[PDB]
Parts: sequence; C-alpha cells; structure tokens
Amino acid sequence: FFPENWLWRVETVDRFQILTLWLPDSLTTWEIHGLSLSKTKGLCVATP
Amino acid sequence: KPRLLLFSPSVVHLGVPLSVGVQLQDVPRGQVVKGSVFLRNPSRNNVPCSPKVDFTLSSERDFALLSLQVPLKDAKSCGLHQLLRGPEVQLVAHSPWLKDSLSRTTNIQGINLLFSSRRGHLFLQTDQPIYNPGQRVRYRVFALDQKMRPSTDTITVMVENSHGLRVRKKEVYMPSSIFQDDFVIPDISEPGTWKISARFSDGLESNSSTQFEVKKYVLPNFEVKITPGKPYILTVPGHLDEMQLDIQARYIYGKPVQGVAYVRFGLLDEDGKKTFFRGLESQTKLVNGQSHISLSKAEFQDALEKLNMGITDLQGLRLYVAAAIIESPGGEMEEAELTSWYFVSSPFSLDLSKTKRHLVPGAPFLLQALVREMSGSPASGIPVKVSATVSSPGSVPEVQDIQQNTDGSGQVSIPIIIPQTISELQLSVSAGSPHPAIARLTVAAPPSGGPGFLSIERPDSRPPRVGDTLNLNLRAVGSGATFSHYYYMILSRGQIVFMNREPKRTLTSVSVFVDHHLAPSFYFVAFYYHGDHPVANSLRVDVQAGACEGKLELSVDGAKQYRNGESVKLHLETDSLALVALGALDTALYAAGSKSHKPLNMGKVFEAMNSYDLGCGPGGGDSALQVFQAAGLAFSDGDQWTLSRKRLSCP
Amino acid sequence: NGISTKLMNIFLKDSITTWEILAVSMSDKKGICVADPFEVTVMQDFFID
Amino acid sequence: SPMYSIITPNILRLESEETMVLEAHDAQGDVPVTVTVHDFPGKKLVLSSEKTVLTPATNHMGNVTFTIPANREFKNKFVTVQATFGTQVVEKVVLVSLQSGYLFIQTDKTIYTPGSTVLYRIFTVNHKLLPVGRTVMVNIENPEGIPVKQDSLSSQNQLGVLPLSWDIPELVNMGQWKIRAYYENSPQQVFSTEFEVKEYVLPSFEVIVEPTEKFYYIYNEKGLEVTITARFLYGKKVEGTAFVIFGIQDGEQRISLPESLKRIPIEDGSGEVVLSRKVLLDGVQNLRAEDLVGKSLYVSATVILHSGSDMVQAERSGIPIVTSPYQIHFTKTPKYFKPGMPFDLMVFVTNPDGSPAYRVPVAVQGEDTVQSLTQGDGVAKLSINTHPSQKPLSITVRTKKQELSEAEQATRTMQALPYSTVGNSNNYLHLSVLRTELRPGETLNVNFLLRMDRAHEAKIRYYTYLIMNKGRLLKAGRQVREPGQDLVVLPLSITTDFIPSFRLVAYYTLIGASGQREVVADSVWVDVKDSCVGSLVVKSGQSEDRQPVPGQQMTLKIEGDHGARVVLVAVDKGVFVLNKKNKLTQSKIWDVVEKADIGCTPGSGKDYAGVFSDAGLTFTSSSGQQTAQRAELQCPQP
Ligand SMILES: *[C@@H]1O[C@H](CO)[C@@H](O)[C@H](O)[C@H]1NC(C)=O
Ligand SMILES: *[C@@H]1O[C@H](CO)[C@@H](O)[C@H](O)[C@H]1NC(C)=O
Repeated sequence: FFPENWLWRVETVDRFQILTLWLPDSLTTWEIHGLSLSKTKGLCVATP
Repeated sequence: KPRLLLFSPSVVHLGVPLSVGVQLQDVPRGQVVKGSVFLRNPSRNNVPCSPKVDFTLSSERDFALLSLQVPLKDAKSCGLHQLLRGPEVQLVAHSPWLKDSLSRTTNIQGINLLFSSRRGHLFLQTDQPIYNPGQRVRYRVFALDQKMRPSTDTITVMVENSHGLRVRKKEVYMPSSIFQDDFVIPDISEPGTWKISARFSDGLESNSSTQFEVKKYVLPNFEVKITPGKPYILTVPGHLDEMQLDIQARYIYGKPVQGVAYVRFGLLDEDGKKTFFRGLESQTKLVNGQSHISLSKAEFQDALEKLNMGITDLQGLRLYVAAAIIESPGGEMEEAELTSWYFVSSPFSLDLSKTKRHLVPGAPFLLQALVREMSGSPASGIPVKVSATVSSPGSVPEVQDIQQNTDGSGQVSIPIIIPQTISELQLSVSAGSPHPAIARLTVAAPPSGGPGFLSIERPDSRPPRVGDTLNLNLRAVGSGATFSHYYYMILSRGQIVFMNREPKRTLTSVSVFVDHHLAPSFYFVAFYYHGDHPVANSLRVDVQAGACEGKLELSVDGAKQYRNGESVKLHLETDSLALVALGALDTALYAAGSKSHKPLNMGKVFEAMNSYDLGCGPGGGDSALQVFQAAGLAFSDGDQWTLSRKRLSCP
Repeated sequence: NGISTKLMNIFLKDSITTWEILAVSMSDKKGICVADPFEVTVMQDFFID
Repeated sequence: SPMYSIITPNILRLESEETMVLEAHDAQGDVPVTVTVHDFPGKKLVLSSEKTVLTPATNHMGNVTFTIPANREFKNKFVTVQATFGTQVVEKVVLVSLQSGYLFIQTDKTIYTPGSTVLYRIFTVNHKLLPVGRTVMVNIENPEGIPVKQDSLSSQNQLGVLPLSWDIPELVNMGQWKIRAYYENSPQQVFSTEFEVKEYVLPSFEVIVEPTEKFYYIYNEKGLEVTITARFLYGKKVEGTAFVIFGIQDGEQRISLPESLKRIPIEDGSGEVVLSRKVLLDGVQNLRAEDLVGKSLYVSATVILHSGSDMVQAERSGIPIVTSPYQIHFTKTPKYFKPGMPFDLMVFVTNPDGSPAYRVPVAVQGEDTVQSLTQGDGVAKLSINTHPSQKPLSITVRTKKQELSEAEQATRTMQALPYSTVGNSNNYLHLSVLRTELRPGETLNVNFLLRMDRAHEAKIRYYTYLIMNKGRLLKAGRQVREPGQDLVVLPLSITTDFIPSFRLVAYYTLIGASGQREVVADSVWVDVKDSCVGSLVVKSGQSEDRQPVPGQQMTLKIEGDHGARVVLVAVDKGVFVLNKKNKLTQSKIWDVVEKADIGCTPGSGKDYAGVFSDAGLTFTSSSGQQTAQRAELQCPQP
C-alpha cells in the first residue's frame, strides 16, 4: 500500500472525538491537515 | 441649524443587510422625530425595493443604528439588473420632520451608493497539490456567508483546462455546507495548471477559485535545498561581499543523504535569459547531508571579464545557481535551483505605507516605518534616522533630526513635531549604516481658515490582539470649544459596527473592546460639529492575526517516529458540534512540484474576510468628506455629500 | 554577539520517566538568570525483567 | 528671581552610589556648586563633599554622585544635605539606612523520604542582583524547631553560589522541615524554605480526579462534571473501569450520596462523569436550593485495571458550592486624579479559593464601553475619563460573566480625590503612557500634556523628568518645549536597566499669576517584562531525530553570558508539578526585589509635594517650597 494521500473523510465532532489511523506502508512524513465548520463558531483551520 | 446625519457603507452587496447609521445634530430638547429609511432606484421609478425601516430620535437619543435588508427578490423586481450603464442605487431617508421644521425644498435626503453582487465566502480544497496525468482528482468546497457561519445556498462549480477551456460543470443543493466530487484527468492531458471555480448561483461575481498543477512525475525519495549565506549581494562600487551557499540533501523520513553535489553558476536577467559561466563549477561530496560552497571574488571577477561585462552592469541581474546531486550508491539523482539571489545596493528596506498623509497641524506627526531585510524577515535594532524639514510657514524652513532603533518586527514610530501655520513637510528617512536604505515622503498641510482640526492619538503603537481593549485619545486643536460630545464609529469588513457618543473633556479617551467581529482590521472614524461644519478624522488599526472564533486542535500524543502499519490515536477537540474536514498528505509531493503551492491557512481566510472592505489608505483627510470617503462611508446631512464611488477598487 | 555556547554530554539514567533539567547561571556583570526547564522524555517499548 | 532646586532619593544607603539632581531656574550665566552632607543633630563632621559647576549650555542641569561611607560615627539615623548654590544655600535632612542583600535557596525536590539526600544551593546577591562575597549561616530545622545541622560558609571567590548536601538518616522526625539562611552581619533577616520528609509510598499507577470548574454554581443545570485521568508510572495510559461516588460535606460530616454512584469506562486514559443537579437536591431532601451554599462537595474514585486486579484510589475534597464565586478588587489604582483627564484603573478577580480568575469580563457601572477580559494573572486594565469639577470621583467595577444573574455579580467601589491646585489656579500636568507590558529594546513615547490659562503658557519652556528604579534615581534630563504646543512627546529608550517596573516623575515650574512661585508635577508607574539582564538557554546539541533511550549518551548545549557560572539539576517532573506552591523563577526574584521599593503609592499625590514624596523623592528649593520629611522606614499599610 503506497498511496499519495489518505484520510479524505469528513468526521463530525461532538466537542471531542478520537480516531484511529492505520498508517499506509509508505516511508514518508505524512502531513495531516484539518478544518472546522460549526454553526456557532465559523471556520477554523488547524496546524498540520 | 438643526441637521439630520446619515451614514452608510459606500458599496451595497445585494442580499446582505446594510448597516445604516442615522444621527440627529443640534436639535432642541422638545423635538422628537420619527421617519423611515429605504433603498430606491432613481431611474425606473421611486420604487423602494427594500423593506422600509423606521427610526425614532430625540434629544436624549440623537442617534440610532438600523439594519436595512436588501432582499434579492425586491432588488430584481425594481429593474436594478436592467440598468444599461452604471450599477448605482440610491438610499433615501424620508421623514415629515424635515419639511415641518427646516422648511426644506423636499423631505427626501440620501446618498448615491453603488451596489455589487458579491456575497459570502467559498473555499475549495483538492486531494493533493500536483497530479499525474490520468489520475483521479477529488475536491471539496465549503460555503459560508458574510457572517462567517455555514450557509445552505446553491453554488455552481466548474473545472477548467490548462488552455482555459471548460471541462466539467455542476450545480449543487448543499444541506451541510460541504460539496465533494471526483473527476478524472484525461490521459493525454498536456502539462499545465488547472483551475476550479465556485460561485453562488444568484450572485454573478461571487466566485472563488483554486489551482492544481498537472504534470508527469514520479514521486521523489529525497529533497535538495539551496540556502544562500545572505539573501542579497551588495554590488555597491565600494565593495562586494562574499558569495557563499549551503546545499543540504535530506531523505523524506529525516535521515541525511550521502552523495556528490554538482553545482553550476550563471547570470539570470528578469526577462528569463540564463548565461552560465563555462567554468566555476563545483563537485563536492556531502558530509552529514550538507555541503558548503562559495565563489571567491577573484574567480567571479575573472568570469565576469571573460563574459565581456563589468560589475557595474549587475543592477537587475541575479546570480542563478543550479545543482544536481547524485545519491551514492543508490544512483538516484535530484536537482534544485535558486532564483532569488538578487544583486542589491542596500541591505535593508523601508515601508512607509503605515505613515499617514496630510495630517493636522498643531499636533505631533507620527512617522511609522517597517525596516525589513532584502528578501527576509523584518529587522530589529537597526538605527533609523529621519530628517524632517518643516517648510516655510512665513519664515525660513527649519529641519529636525531624530534617530531611533527598531524594536521588534521592524516597527519604529518617530514623533516629529510640527508647528501651527505649517505649509508642507518633507521627510527623508535613512535606515541602517553603512549603505543605508533611503526613502522620501512629502506631506501638504490643509488649507488655512478651516473650522478646526481633530487629532486622534494612539498611546500604544502595537497591533492589538483579540479580546484586548484599545484606548485612543481624542483632542480638538485650533478650534472653538462650543460643542459638548464627540461622535465616533467603527468600520470593520465594510459594514458599520459600532456608533457611540463620548462627552467632551480635556483629552477625552475612548475605549473600544476588540471583539471577534472586528478582525483583521477596522477603521475608527470620529468627528464633531463646530457650528455648522463637520470636523472629522480617521485611523486604521490592524488587529494581530491569532486564534479563530472557535478552536480545533489535532494532536497525536507521542513521538513523531512510527512504523508502517502502526495504529495512531488522533484526537479532535472543538467548542461545539463541527464538521471536521480531515486530510492526510504525503510530503514528497512538495518536492516533486516545480513551484510552491501553499495550502489554505488562516492567512487566506483573513484575506477573504477583509476583501469585502471599502476602506482605503491609512486614514486622514483634508476635510470631513474626504475623511469619510477614505474610510468608506456615505455621508449626507443636507449641505454636504460624498460623490459616488467610481469603481470598486480604490485608486 | 554576546552568547557563549558550551557543549556538555550527559549519560541518561535507566529510569523510564521524563526528566526536567533546571539551569541557573551566575555572572558578575549581569547577575542571576533562571532558564526554563528542559524536558527529556526517556521511552522504551520492550522490557525484559 | 532665580529659583535653585535640589532633588535626591528619600532614603540614602551606605556604601552605595547616590545621585543628586541640581537645578537653577531663570538664572543667567553659570553657577558653581558645592554639596556636603553632615550629621543631623549637630553637623559635627562631613561624610562627603562634592563640587560641580552648572553651565547654561546644559540648561543648568547637573547630577552629582556621592557615596556615604559606613563610618558609623553616630546612631533612625539622619544626615543633613546642604548645597551651596553660588551664594544661595539649600538644606534638607534625609533619612539613612543600609540594606544587606538577598538569599535564594534552591532545593531539587519538596518531598523526600528517609534515606534520600537533600541537595540545596544558596545564591548570594545584592540590591542590584549581582554576586557578592559575604559570610552566611545555614541551618536545618525539624518540625519542632531544633537545629540539626549548622554551617558557616563564605561565598567569596565562589561567584555567589554555595552548594550544600544533607544525608537524611533512616529514622527521622516526620513533618515539615525548614532551612534557614542569614548573613552573619545582619541576623535580623532570615530567609526560609521548607520541605517535607513523609513516608515511602508508591502506588501501581497515578490517577488524578478534578472537575472542569473550580467550584459549583447552584443554578447550573449542567451539573458538576469531573474528569478522571489515569496513567502508568512509565508514561503509557490506562484502560479500565472507574467507580466514582460523590458526597456533600457539611463542615466536617460527610452525608454521602448513594444514588450518585456510577461506573465509567476509562478509555485512552481519561474518563468523565457528571453529577446531576436533581440528584444532589434530592439527596438532602431540602426544597430550598440556596441552603446548600457553603456545603462543599467531594469526589471519590476507584480505578480498576482491565488486565489484572490492580486497584488505586483518588479523591478531590473541597469543591465549594457558591452563588457568588467571583470576588473583585482593585490592585494598583492611584487615589488622586487630575480633574478633567483620564483615570486608569486596574482590577483583580479571584476564585473562591483565592486563585486568580481567567477570562472573566469586567466593566465599570454606567459606562458599559470600558469592558475588558481578565488576563492570566487576574489583572484587567480599564480607563475612565473624569468630570471637570473637583468633587470626588466614585468608580464601581462589576464582573460581567454571562452565567450568573445581575444580583450575583462581584462589585467593588472606590473613591478618588482631586489633585489639589496650589492657589486654585487650575494648572495641571498630565503624563499618558501605554498600559501594557514593555520589553527591553523597545521605545516608549510619553506624552507630556499641559493645561492652564492662555496667559502664562509662554512662560514655560521645558519639562524636567526623573526616572526612579529599584528605589535609586535612574536618570534625569530635560524636554524642551516650543511655545504654543500643548502635547509634547518624549521618545524614551528602554534598556535592561529598566527590568523591574520603573517610575517617571516630571514637573515644570513658573512664576505665579500673583507673583509667587509654582511647581506642578505628575508621575506614572510603568511595568516592563521581568527577565534576566542576560540570557540562558539549554537545548539539545545532537540532531533531534530520536527519542532518548535509557542508558544512552545525550549531548546538551548551554548558551549564556560569557564567563558566567551555570549550575544544573535534573528532576523527575512528577515532583516538579506539585511544587506549584513556590518555585525559583525570575518573576519571583523580581517580585522579591520589588517588595523593597522606597515609594509605595502608585502614581499621584494630593499636592506636588505629595507627588514627589510618594514616588520616593525629595524636593527643596530656595523659596518656601519643600516636601515633608519622612522618618519611617516603611510607609503605612495599604
Ligand atoms: C472571479 O471571476 C473574475 C472574472 O469574472 C476574475 O477576474 C476574478 O479574479 C475571480 N475572483 C477570484 C478568483 O477570487
Ligand atoms: C550623571 O552625569 C553623567 C555625566 O557623564 C551622565 O553620564 C549620567 O547619565 C548622569 N546621570 C543623571 C541621573 O543625570
């Protein structure tokens, strides 16, 4: 398994959430981004 | 003598409420006024395509901030979209008090605004920056309104080819403010850059775009970076500094690279013509993954003379260095190039865009400068010398010299004093020594005989954060103390936010709480009436970029190192229920890509929010109407009014 | 430019903890300065006892 | 007529440089100057005698530095300072006292066990935080107060660092031991640090139970939420089940709640349990919800591992039940305000247990536009413009956190009195400064603002400003003012000499309307970031590409001032966390220094003499203008 990207899902969060990731078999340094879209706090990106 | 003021943003964005501030000036205590305010098309007919909003004012409450909706249905009904030339709509405030009291010719008072069609924000994301031909492309687009909350409106995305031809179009009905889609690049697609756009269906000019490069590539194994010793070369005839570079090779997973670096030098002009030196090449091994190379002055001058050129011609040229290292004994080769090593005649820079212009006489004039290294981070501790010549007020001009060392981020605020009856001020700024960076600025004093001036002083000259109160000191200079209150207002993201009334004392101080709806900048406009004429001043404050309205912390507790197939615990935390849009990307893609393609970070979001603003310049004006026009208002009391905007972009 | 760098080597102990080195410097020209704690997290995965 | 002025610190110290500021106003030519100091009771002898000449080039500004020898010829010891200003003479009697220094004791841990070694260092400094070679006695005392170890050390040639070690026997008194250190010369000042001996305890794993809030609000429908955290001694988390039970506590009787027993799964190493308000109300069978105020709750948790049968217990007793959790105070506000000009406040909001609050909005009552947010240290800074009359100003501050009602919010009221004009002349001076924290290397713009009748404005050509730091007089100067200008900005550089908060006192003098003399003065207190004059950073010399492994070699890099002496110690970080009561930090050191300032009133006084005396200054002129003599060595209580 040598993908160039993974984890393209959109998971809701109820003030907290823990996700388990199975790292693919590539030998690199993955950068994981993430956004937010809340009806009462607007958009907010997160540090990769 | 009694007057009814009227303030509104210069540009109307259809389908978004308009912040209209009304004010009552010089009214007897026994008079209570009531009326309505509405939009109006001047051409078709006086057909108000906006819900009339009522307002009531009195002596104790002489101002009121109204929100005036401009729905799409009514705006389309009045023929605002059937106008031939000029997207201009009028705003009218009608009240029977005008005719009864002032005995005016007509009881209609308003301004000529300029509507637009932009609305809301759209952000597009793709799977990866650079794609192989014939590879699937996954993109998602988020939609928000001007309030920065998620929106359920309908957009129409469209992909574009490298030549500019449309390739795919779609229309969506978002119930969750996110739209995801996949499409396949044709297998024979030529290399280029594709663009994906997305606009609101109703709003013609509400588009937003992203780009992704298409190129045939194989993902690399290690990255090569060339770092100059200094980001500049001094070509001053006095001396030429040393030219030294460090080339580093690093595998993607961190370990250094063993190999041989082959480097070639040459000249490169802004046009794009490269002239290599047939010689001066370097072939050195890599120790710890880094190799240190340099070009001596003697060999460089010999190479220049062999090219039939002198060191005087190095004005706009830059030294171009290309490297192609070969890993050993793996055999894989990778290349890197540098196109940012300019030839300069001064190692510093000056940015006087923060300094105001045409400021009031009788109060200190603050010169604000941002000394920055040539292609580098802002400097600190670099002395700045200012020679300010106050031109002839009636006598010979007088000069002043002030020196101050930059503190941090290069900011320097030098309070040059200016006398009354000044004619003009000439400013000569020199940063650093030796080889200083020189800038000039000329300021013209306002015409004499004015009704006074207003001086807005900021005790702290640093960008406020979010949640910190800000204090400004209002004072009236060269005027008669006949009034009783200072009237001030705030303008953030192109809409009036706050409007208050502060009593007049000696050095009146106003406190504004920097909330989350004022970022990333705002305009503070204050004024007062000296008899029958307004005296106004403005000021721009840049809120420091920091955290969001909410929060999102993706944290993986533990060491960075891992092994393939391991299980990783990823924690997500917010302040409410949110739709986290996750994505994990390889890093070798950046190395593969020829050009940098930065992702969506908070800088882009902040630029998106403030791109709706109408303010222009750092503030200040020769009169009240000029101040309001620079701020982005539309003032009309009955004797003065601001002419309509000629185009959306300030000159 | 006023900063003096000294490289000192230490032998980590055999405890699976997170040490916090505390440094305080004394100088006759400027006085006493207290450095921030430095965290060294010692970790291991397989232990045979 | 020329007026000659003399300015000097309120209290002079022996064997330390002292600066004396000399001035001549409306005096032509140059004037020779001779300043002498004698004994107060009889002027028997001269402790010091300096001379200088005031030239018109420097606007008759002069500073003469003298050192008072430790002769100890006589006995609150006073000395009279007499300055001959040409023919004229001005005399002022100033109090004298000597300060010894400071001792800082650093212990690696605060909780030991019988058998372990106690390692402690003594740092010797003077009033300027510089190493000094003295003789210091160090004692170790058990809880009963019986000195078990006594040592006499000399820090000379040791660069101000004294290392010491003590070996705890296997059978010692259990309690709170103390370490006492004092200089031999002045045994009246003893500096103490305390630790505990305790007994050997070592659980299988560590569990921490704490609520999200620091109290409980009765009308909070969400209930009380508690976060149970568990982790092994080697770092990895715990996965198991926790049994939690709550309970009220009416003073000393625990009416445990049976219905609140819950079982929760600890996954990832952290859990969460909520106590419903209905359960708590029904537990005490009381219909009145307000009756539970003052009855603190407690939580007992029992964590059970999932693999074996290991069990550990945790508790968190004393969660108050309060309806007005936040209490509000003033900290560093002046008490005298110049009428018609802005007045700066400062507010401190604290939790029921006495800890500073965080992100609690505050706001003055009736203005609504002067809001702010409480910072990390509990300080919220506001400004309110003052009325133009001379009636006293009453200012009220209230916290505006949304959860509580209006009647339950904190409120504090303060009254300020107007600055007293000399002859009802309505002449004032105002200094406006930024109300934030500065850093060395930054530049500060102080706005000198002047208000008076437009008939004597042209008779003022300058302002004189003095900077007070660490009690001593830092620097002085002049601010030339072009006639016709009301506001004049002084660009003031900030260096490492300003590291603890300094004070700026400015004044101008002019002939009165009637014909007498006039002195108008103002002052401000400015706080800058507390950090060492130098720098000291410890990092990893080796490439950061591996987590440290047991027993392997690691390379450290220390960067600091050249020629300095660096001392190290490594701690577990399990005892560092619980040491929050008192740690050796730069902020604590600078606070210890700041506790010995000459002046204590923040920024103003009733008269010009009040302004000069509050800042820690004296001012005597050839005319009948002078500040009242100070005889006490500590100003009255706050
Ligand atoms: C929107 O489209 C216009 C042309 O209609 C284009 O000039 C503009 O740059 C676009 N705006 C973006 C991409 O933000
Ligand atoms: C004292 O005078 C000396 C003269 O060299 C000057 O350097 C110093 O700054 C002065 N101090 C004060 C407090 O005026």
